[PDB]
Amino acid sequence: ETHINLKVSDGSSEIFFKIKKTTPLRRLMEAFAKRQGKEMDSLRFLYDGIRIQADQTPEDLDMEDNDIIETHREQIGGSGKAVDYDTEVLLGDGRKRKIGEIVEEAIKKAEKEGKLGRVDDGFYAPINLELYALDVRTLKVRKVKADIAWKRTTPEKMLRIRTKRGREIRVTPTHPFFTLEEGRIKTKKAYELKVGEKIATPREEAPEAEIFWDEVVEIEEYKPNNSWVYDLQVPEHHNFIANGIFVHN
Repeated sequence: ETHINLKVSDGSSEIFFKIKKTTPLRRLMEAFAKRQGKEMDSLRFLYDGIRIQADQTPEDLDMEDNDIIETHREQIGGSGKAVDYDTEVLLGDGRKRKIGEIVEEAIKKAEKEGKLGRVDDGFYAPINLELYALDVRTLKVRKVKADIAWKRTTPEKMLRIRTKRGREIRVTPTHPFFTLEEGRIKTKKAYELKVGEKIATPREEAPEAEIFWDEVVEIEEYKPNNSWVYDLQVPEHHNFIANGIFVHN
């Protein structure tokens, strides 16, 4: 047998193509893209781990049949609350760990088991992580638990925010923070923040610590290159301490 039929899937959408092993896959993915209603480079085609490039064939990537090419949507419109891989999450035991390591670990543990979740723009995985977060009614630092780890495609632009105190985080343009208007603590999306506006941080990264309202001094829009962004979902309080800042889900 020479010709090979792969299943191309965005998690939801699955289309079966059969092509011969010498064919470049340029038009397989161009066809799938048009079937999805978008042009080819708003999508990401992945075999096992590494991302394909258009001018490759089945044999040079060691293909089999019923093999799958997973596609991930490039976010147009931001809309995907998440943060940079290196964002240091503050664990419930006091230590700090980059959220990307946390999420990738959770993802391969979910994959070795049978509960890795897939969405068109990435993956999620069950987790049970004790974090430090802001108590939305006590307004002091508390312990919480995250149940879902999230790994999504990088948006077309991201925002790096740095505060007068010297805290700095790289987040998607929609990622919300805590603000204070008239005595209201509200949440504001990142792109809504203005230079000089104060966002909530922990005064110390210790339990029962109160809020330090930190003046935002730098807001930088930039084209990223990191390929994946990450987040943690924490029920009830919907936030956690990352890079010394209260980041809201």
